[PDB]
Amino acid sequence: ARVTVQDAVEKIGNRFDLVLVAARRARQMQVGGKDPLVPEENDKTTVIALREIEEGLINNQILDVRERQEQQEQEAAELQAVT
Amino acid sequence: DDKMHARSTGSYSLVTQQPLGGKAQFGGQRFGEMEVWALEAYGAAYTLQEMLTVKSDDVNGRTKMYKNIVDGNHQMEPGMPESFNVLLKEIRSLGINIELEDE
Amino acid sequence: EFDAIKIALASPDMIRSWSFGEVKKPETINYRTFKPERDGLFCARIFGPVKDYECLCGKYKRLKHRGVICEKCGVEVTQTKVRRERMGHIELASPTAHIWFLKSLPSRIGLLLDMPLRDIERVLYFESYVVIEGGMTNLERQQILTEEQYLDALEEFGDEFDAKMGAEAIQALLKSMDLEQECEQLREELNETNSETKRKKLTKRIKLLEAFVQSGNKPEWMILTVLPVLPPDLRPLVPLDGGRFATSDLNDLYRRVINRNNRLKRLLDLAAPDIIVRNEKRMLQEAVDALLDNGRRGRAITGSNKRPLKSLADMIKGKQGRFRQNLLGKRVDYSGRSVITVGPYLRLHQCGLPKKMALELFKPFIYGKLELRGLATTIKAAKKMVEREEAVVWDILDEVIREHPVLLNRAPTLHRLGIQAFEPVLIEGKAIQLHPLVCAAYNADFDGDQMAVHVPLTLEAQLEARALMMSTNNILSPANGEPIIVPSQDVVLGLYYMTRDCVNAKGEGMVLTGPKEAERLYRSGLASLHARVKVRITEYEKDANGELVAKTSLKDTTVGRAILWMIVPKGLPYSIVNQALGKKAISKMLNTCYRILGLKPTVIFADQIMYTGFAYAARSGASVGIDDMVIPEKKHEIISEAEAEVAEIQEQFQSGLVTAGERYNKVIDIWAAANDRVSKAMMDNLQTETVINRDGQEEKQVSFNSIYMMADSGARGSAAQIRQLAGMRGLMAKPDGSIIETPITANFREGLNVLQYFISTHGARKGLADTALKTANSGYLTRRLVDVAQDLVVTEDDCGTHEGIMMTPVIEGGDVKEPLRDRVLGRVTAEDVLKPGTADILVPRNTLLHEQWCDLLEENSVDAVKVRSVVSCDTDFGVCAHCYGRDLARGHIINKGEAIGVIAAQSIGEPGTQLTMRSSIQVKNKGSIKLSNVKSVVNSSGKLVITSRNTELKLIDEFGRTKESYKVPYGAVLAKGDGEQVAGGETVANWDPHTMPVITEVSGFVRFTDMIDGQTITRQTDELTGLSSLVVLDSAERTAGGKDLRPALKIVDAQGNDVLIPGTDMPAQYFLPGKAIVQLEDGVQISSGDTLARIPQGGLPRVADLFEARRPKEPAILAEISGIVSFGKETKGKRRLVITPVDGSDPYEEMIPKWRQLNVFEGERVERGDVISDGPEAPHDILRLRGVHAVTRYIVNEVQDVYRLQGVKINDKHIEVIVRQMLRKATIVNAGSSDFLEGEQVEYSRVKIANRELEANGKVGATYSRDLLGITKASLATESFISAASFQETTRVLTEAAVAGKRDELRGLKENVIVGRLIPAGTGYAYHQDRMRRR
DNA sequence: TCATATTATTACGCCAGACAGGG
DNA sequence: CCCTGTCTGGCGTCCTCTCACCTATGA
RNA sequence: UUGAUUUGGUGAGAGG
Ligand SMILES: [Mg+2]
Ligand SMILES: [Zn+2]
Ligand SMILES: [Zn+2]
Repeated sequence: ARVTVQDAVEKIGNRFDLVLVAARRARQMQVGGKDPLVPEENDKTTVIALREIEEGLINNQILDVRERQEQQEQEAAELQAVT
Repeated sequence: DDKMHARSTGSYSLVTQQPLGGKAQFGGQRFGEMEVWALEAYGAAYTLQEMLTVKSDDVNGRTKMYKNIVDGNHQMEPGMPESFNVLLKEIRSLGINIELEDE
Repeated sequence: EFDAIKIALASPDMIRSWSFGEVKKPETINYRTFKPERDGLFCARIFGPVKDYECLCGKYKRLKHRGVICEKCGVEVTQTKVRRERMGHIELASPTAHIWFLKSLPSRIGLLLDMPLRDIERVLYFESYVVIEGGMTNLERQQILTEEQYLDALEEFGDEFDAKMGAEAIQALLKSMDLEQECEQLREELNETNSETKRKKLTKRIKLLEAFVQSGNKPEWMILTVLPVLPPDLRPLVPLDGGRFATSDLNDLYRRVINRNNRLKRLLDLAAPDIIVRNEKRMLQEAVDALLDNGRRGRAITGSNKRPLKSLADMIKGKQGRFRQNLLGKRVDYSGRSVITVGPYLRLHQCGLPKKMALELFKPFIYGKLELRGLATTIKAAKKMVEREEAVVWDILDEVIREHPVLLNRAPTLHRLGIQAFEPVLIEGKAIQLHPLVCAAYNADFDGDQMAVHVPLTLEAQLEARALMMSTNNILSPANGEPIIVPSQDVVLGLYYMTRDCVNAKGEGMVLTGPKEAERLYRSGLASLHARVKVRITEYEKDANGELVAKTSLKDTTVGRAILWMIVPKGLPYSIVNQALGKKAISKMLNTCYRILGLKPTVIFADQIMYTGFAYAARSGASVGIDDMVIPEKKHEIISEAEAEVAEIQEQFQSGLVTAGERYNKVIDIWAAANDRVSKAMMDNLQTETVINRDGQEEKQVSFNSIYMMADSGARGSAAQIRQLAGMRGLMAKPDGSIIETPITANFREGLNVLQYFISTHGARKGLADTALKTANSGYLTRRLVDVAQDLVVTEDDCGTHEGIMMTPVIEGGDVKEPLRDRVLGRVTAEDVLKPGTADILVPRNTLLHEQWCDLLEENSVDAVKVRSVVSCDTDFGVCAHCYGRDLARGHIINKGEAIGVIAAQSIGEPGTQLTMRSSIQVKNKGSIKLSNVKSVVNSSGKLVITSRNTELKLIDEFGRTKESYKVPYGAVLAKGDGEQVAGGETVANWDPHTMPVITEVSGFVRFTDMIDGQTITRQTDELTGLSSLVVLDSAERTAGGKDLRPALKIVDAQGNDVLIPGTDMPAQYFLPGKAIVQLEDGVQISSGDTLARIPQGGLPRVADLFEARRPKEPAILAEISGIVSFGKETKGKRRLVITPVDGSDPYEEMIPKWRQLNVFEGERVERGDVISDGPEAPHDILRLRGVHAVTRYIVNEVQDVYRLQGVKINDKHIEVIVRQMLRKATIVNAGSSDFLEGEQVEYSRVKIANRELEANGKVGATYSRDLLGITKASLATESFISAASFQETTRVLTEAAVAGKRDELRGLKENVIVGRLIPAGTGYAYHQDRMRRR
């Protein structure tokens, strides 16, 4: 559940970047393909995003690392499927 | 139950692309000037962007948004408000050459 | 997608390139059928087909050939919205000059062709002729010609001679006007003249002459040749309910211009005579000028009935144009509105929202959910399901609500706490249930209020509603540090009745093993809620580094304090509940909980406070009766003693012993004294009326009277209201402004009779009229403030400076009003504060001063802190993060991005409603004396008299801080001296303001220099005393033969030689001013401190006159340069004053209006920032004389005095940043090696980055001068014309921007609210960082 | 029905900004 | 020629709800 | 491809 986002503001200390990081993550869960890193208590993708932020496993650096890993996986998939 | 009113989507005016006003006309709430200043006072840049582009005026934005909501994709494709292009044609209909510059 | 918006003039080639066809015929439509007109205003070929992909007449009724245009239709083939973007053009037969460039004040064609507006209009309305390159005749180029002047010239210069009229002639003049040539001439003219007026008249003409050459704007583009017509879709022709078409006003305007243009083409075909085509072209000129901006010419045209019809400029300007009505504020889908109600079961992050509104606002989410499950197929099926409202869509609705916030909004939103985001809880009902604490943020009572709900659609908006705008996140008001979720009215009564005590109850003095059995003894019926009792409580004090240490003890407390201790979180000490808990105490309870335990315990503890307050206020049964308002038994004898006193005064009035004004003053004084005595009688009779015994004799206590707990708790009520319900209700005042001598001796529990209620209605009708007219000025003040701010975004982290204003505590002359901890709380210091002992680094030089630092400042008794202010910030285009300060609603520093101009403007203008609209020095405390700005001398008796007017008398305590301050005049009798210790209440100063002392420095004999009785001075021997005095005349009463004679007194020795000033070689002569009377006559030896002559003599519009920076009517005059001073010419309009500096150059002077009582003598040396007369002082003089920090201290003190007189807490950051936005423009003094001009006004960030990129080179920079513009002149003088056009007058700003060819690099908040994109402040600051990086 | 085209009331209160007048 | 009355323009609060009323002419 | 007119504008009154 969710009442305040205060710990998520503590771990991403800008309070304006929290919205952007959790929005990037909640778009990775909504359309999205991806599955959450945290157990869901029938919370929506907003609260699951912020709840991932509070326990310190999603920030901007982890999302860019995962997207570089997916870009390398697509690169290796294209190279190993064609050649 | 003469004051309770709500609007998701219905009819709008002619000149402008924004929703009509009132209850007898099935219309939405005027999100006035001081509410825009109150959203600027927070960091509500995306809430204000859908509050004046998708929810109100931009016709391509609101049809894409209705289809995006009912697909299950909360995402806005904003574009430019229609009443600002109405402003451009009313200013341009003077002897004034107002434009929109480089990419 | 696109950068800046460019505005320029419209060439006739550009207007033909916009166009799609010439609009000929004025015929609108057929009107008997449905078809339009071919080819009239609403054409087919010129614009497009009414129907989508259809020839209106007949061909193409499918989707194959989109474009073909047959001869039978003369129609394009595209979309229904294609006509909204397409515009037509009217080939104006006769040229017509634009009204926006002919009447803009100043006119664009008025200061360009060097011709007066009057003469320009004469020729323009076919009433005067104008010459154009005549030839070899005796006539100028600008000189005009009349009928008689032309007739004679016609017969004279019949050959080479040109003299046309109207726009045609004007056009030629502009067309044949070598811009470049004029530049040099004008520039050379400005450098070959000294005329002040001319200089300004030449610099304003050359500025608009070189600006036209810088852009691609031609001089012949001012006159309209190819008038453009607005798209039909934008001038819609819809019928109302009936059979007629309600036509717009622009169709009347365009149809008249086309009717007249067709008539003028036909008359130029037929070769009508001169006067016919002059009237025809003049009617076309007036028709075009009425179309563009109606009513700027003489009385505006009208269709139905006498009301004028609305033109294009009236579609732009005004409160109902496009900016203020459709681009800044829009009507909004997914929105709702209903009446609010309480619902106190809520947690403060959630609100109640009805099921009917919830099913209407969330129709697309329900459609998406229904389509996901598989219950239905097509969208229609889902719309039938929710139109029928079956049994399965309510589970769908509870599954779309759950974690989806909504924006509740009360309709007059003044500050940012009036839009807050909640989570819905569904309500059987039709009323929004709103959590009560949150009401004190919205200013929402429940007397019929309404609120709007808005739905954040996208995912970033749901996250902004949860992470920025959630109601748990707004628990501190952004104007200050005070909590805004303070418990308002019922809950403080429940607490004040709960945590209190009485001297005997059930369970007096029994001992309890915990708070749990305290509540168990209250519930079972064995003790009372207020019964004093030793309990054993375990308070957790967190004295280690983040570790909570338990200490358990026995507190002598009550039952209610233990029950309320069951709700307090762990870290707070027990002494927060040990007192009686009014409203100030519960506010600081929540404030100490927020400062210690953070946010989440403070949210859950605010809810538990509200729940236990409501529950024990329900258990209290705290009614109000008729017996609760206890009448004083002493009230009638007080009224009879006052009646005996007014009887004595009127018996003196019958015998004429006293005057009438002294009678009125004595009656108002005794009724004020009797009113205070009646209030003290009732206040004793209420505050300690209960007297109950305990085990023996009686003992008194504070009362449990109901109206007294409603007053003492601070729930609702004060001293004045409870005074008017029991004691007499004062002396009400008539609308003349003066008070009424017969008061209203009857309260409300006794009956008012008729006259007393009528006087009461005077006093209350004035208050209702004041609020209902005050609110307009309060709202317009908030508008001007958020449009001068509008741009200022926290955009750095350190500006890298060492300058900042000097925060001292403010002291008016009473006790120290606002302590230093209120002013330097959460503001980052400029240099490191020295500890008051000696040279210690107490705090470092860039530390935020939160509460722990401010307590270590209060322990050391720190004098004053040099702290960083927003007006000293060195950041170009924004404010750095340290020079702002603390976040104010967040504990930390301001984040990179958060818009501080808008929250500051709202925080100053939001208390605009609460504000109103319409001898010697006696010390109070006991301390040490200190003097500043002092040059003094010891008199003969010993009292240190002062030879300086501007001396500040401070009372410093034994610790080092400054506790008192006063202003002591020139020549006062100080009972004390420098550095001395006094007693509390001892008089330390004395003077006579009705007698300006002309006291000396040295001793000697007195001579009358230039003092001749008969012309200079006069003989007026005193009547009632006999001790005469030679009365000095002024320079106006004596005649012109002796007016040049200046009477004076110069002190000599026993021989006659001039005793010199100690330090110089100049004698001490004192020139006597006008209206003086000589006290000490000739031959009398003098000393210091003895006179040489007798010289006899605000609420809200104050806030407006400080921010708008008006001048007062009689300003205090100052000196622009230091040095010696003297007088001048005898009364030619004014009386001169010449200042010659000691080392600096002489030629500055000023002609003082001689109606002022001056301060300076002839032998006085002045300084910049030193006063010459007295009264109010304009801020421009502060800015150009003392400094920037002086004017920002002046505005923040002169407006915190209004906000403190009315009792509103606002931090000074907001006034410092609106002061920054006032003085943002500057003027050049020395142009230097840059590209500027001499007296050009340029904005400060521009000139600073210019000479900072030139000074980093070898070249030395440009030296500016700052100027203070008032807020509406400063927001209309911006480098962004949309920012200055969404605000006041759009005509002036759009013509200035058009003829300058101005460009709007958007870069602010309101340009991006207009153009429809992300704000460059909040969440969008990362987006604008990205876009500014990727260029 | 289908072109023809504009006249006999006053009663705000500052507050800047530009303009002819005169010592 | 620098003060100066005098005249002309340009402001004047947001949100909402109910009702009625809408150019004359004319061979 | 499955449907339609107030906003426009005035005046008066009301709510917070
Ligand atoms: Mg109310
Ligand atoms: Zn066709
Ligand atoms: Zn700074």
